[PDB]
Amino acid sequence: SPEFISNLSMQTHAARMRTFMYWPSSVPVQPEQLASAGFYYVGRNDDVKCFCCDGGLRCWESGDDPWVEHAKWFPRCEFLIRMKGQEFVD
Amino acid sequence: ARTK
Ligand SMILES: [Zn+2]
Repeated sequence: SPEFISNLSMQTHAARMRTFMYWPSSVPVQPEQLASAGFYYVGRNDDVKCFCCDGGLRCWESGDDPWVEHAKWFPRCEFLIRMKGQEFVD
Repeated sequence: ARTK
């Protein structure tokens, strides 16, 4: 768990997975990929947010990798760096 | 994916 937290209620993988209960199954990215990469569903469209950095992303397409998208849009996220390392984030 |  990172020092910095934007949504303490979503600190656990289990809480983040729980938000995907009503995730549209037509979206081509799996809930476990998103939750593992720090993301939870905010309940509208395919909108998600990271529990650590509060970074928000939508319009998930086939082939999107949540870790790669996390590092390109929110490269200074503390959770991202603790999980994947400085070396993974361009 | 894009930012909101
Ligand atoms: Zn983040």
